[PDB]
Amino acid sequence: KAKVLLVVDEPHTDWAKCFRGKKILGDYDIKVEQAEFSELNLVAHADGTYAVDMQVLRNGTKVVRSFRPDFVLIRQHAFGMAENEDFRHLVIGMQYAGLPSINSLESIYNFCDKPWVFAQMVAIFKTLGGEKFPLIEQTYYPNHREMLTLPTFPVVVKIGHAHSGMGKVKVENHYDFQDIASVVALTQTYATAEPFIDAKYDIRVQKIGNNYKAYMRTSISGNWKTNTGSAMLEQIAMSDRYKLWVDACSEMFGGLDICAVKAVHGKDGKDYIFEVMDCSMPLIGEHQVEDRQLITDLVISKMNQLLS
Amino acid sequence: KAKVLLVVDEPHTDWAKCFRGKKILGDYDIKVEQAEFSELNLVAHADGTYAVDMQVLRNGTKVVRSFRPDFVLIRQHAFGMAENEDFRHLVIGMQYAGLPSINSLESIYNFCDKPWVFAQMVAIFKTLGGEKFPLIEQTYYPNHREMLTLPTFPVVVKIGHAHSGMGKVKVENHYDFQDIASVVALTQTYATAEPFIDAKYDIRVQKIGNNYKAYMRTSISGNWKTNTGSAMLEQIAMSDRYKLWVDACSEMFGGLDICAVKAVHGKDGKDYIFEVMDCSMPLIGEHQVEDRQLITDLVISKMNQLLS
Repeated sequence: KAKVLLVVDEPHTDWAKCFRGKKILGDYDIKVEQAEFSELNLVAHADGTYAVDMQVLRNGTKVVRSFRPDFVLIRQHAFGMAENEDFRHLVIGMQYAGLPSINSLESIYNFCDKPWVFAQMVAIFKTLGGEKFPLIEQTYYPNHREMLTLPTFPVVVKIGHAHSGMGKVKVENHYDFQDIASVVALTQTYATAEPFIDAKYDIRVQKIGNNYKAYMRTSISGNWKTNTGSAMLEQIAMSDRYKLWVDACSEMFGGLDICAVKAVHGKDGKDYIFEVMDCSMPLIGEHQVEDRQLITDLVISKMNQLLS
Repeated sequence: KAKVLLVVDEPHTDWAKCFRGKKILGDYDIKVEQAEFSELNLVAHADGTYAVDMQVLRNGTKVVRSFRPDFVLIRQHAFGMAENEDFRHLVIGMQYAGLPSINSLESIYNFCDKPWVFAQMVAIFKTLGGEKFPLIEQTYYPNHREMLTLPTFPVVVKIGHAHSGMGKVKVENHYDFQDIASVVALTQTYATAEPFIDAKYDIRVQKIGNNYKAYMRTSISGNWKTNTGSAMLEQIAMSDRYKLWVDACSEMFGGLDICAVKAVHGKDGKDYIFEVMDCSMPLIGEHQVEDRQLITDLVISKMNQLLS
C-alpha cells in the first residue's frame, strides 16, 4: 500500500511528479494529495484520529474528497493580514493531530509574526557579534504610540505581518513618518523601521536539508523592495561567512529544514542581514527543478525516520 | 546599584513588599516596577537598547515614568478577545529586547492559543498513555464548517481564546449545538468540544519552581464552570500520579517555571485532565502568601542566574 503525503502548495508545481516511483520504509509507495490552504479543512481529536477535507476545483468541477495524511510538506505561507490569508487555525489543527512535517509545525507556527522571528536573529547577533552576523539595525514599535521615538531617515517601515512586499513603505522624512504612524494607529498593529540601505547587491543564502546555495544580483531597491524582476538571482560561491549566517538561523524554533537568509550589500562595502524565510520561501533561479528535487529527498528521508 | 524588575500584575498584590530588602549578584538592590499590561508600552532596538513606559495615576492623574527593566515577572494573561485584553505586541517586544523572564517569553507566547497548548498535552497523552495521563476526549474544529458532524451530548464547547472560561458553553442537544456553531461562524474563530463530565470533584496540581501542591474543589460544575471563585476548596496530598501529570506538562515550550494542570474526577471514578495553566494562573487556597514567597525566591534565583 502507500503512505499519504499532503503538500500545501499552488497548482503550478506538480509535486506528484516529483514523488513518482519513490518508496519509503522499504516497500511503501507515496500517494500525494496536493492543495492550497484555501481549499483545505480538517477536524482532529485528542484520541489520535483526524480527517482532512479538500474541496478542489478541477478541470471544470467542484471536487471534494477526504483523506488522512501521514505527513505534510508545507510550501505556502500560512499567515498574512490581507483578506483570506489567515490559516493559523489549520496549522494548529495539524499540530493537534500530531502530524509530522517539513518544516516542523512548531517552526511554522512561530513564523507567524515577523518581529518574533527577528527577535531570534537579534539573539544570534548578540551571540555571534556583527563582524560574523551583520544584522541590520531595526526598531520594533508595539503600536503607533511609540513611533514618536524617531529613527534616522530614510527608513523602510514594515507594518504588521505580510509577505510579497505587503505593508512595507519607504519613509524619507519626519512629516511622512508621522503620517505613516497615524496609519499604523488605524491598523491597530505593530511596525518595524530599519535604515533603507543604498544597495550595491542583494544576497540570498539558502539551506535545504544539507544543501547550501548563495545567490547574488545587482540591487535596484535594496531592502525596500524587489522592483519588476529586472535581474534574476544568480548562484555564486558559498563562503564560510555565508554558511554561518544560514546555519545559525536554521537552529531557531527547534530547527528549520528549509530556510533562507536575505541580506543587502551596501555601496558602503558592508553586508546587512534583514530577513529569514522558512519553508514557504519561493524557489529562484535556474535550479528550481533541482531544489524541488532536494526538497523531495528531504521529505522521503523524514518520512522514513518518523513513520512506521 | 540596583537591577529593575518589571512585574506585570494587578494592583492588589504588592510585589514590591515581597522583594523588599532582597539582594542580587551580592550587592545589588532590586527595584520593583509594577503595572498592568494596559498601562505599559515599550520600544526595542536590534542594537540591544530598549525602554519601557508606564502610565501612572499618582500626582497628575496621567503620570508617565520610563525605565529599563533587567528582568520581568508576568502574572497577567497577555491574550484574550475581550475589549483591550490583547497584549501579544508587548510580549513580542520584550522578546525582541532579549528580556529574561518568568515564565520564559517563549512559553508565554505559545500559550496564546488554548488548542495549541492542548496539542502539547495530546502528544504527552500518546507518549505516556491514558493509564498515567488521562487526557479528556476533545475535538478541535478549525472553524464552524467542521461542526456539522455532531458529537455525543452533553458537551462543553470552548469558543475561540479567552481565559476565565469566557467563551465556554454547555450544550445538550443538536439544536443548541447548531446555534453555537453559528456563533462560532460569527466570531470567525476555532472551537473545541469535550464531553461534559458529571463530576464528583475538581483537582488542580500546581508547580512553582520545585514546589508542588494539589488542591481539590468539590462541586458538579466539572469542566464547565472553572476558574470561578472557591467558596469551597481544600488541599490534598501529592501522589506520584499527580506529580507526573504536572511534571510532564511543565516540560512544554522549553519549560514552564510556574504552571498547573486541572482535572475533574468523574462520578465514574475516572480522572479527566482538561486544562494546563501557565504563569498567569491565579493563586488559590489558604497558602497564597506562601506561594507568592515561592514565586519571589524563584525570581531571585533566576535573576542571579541570568544577570550581570
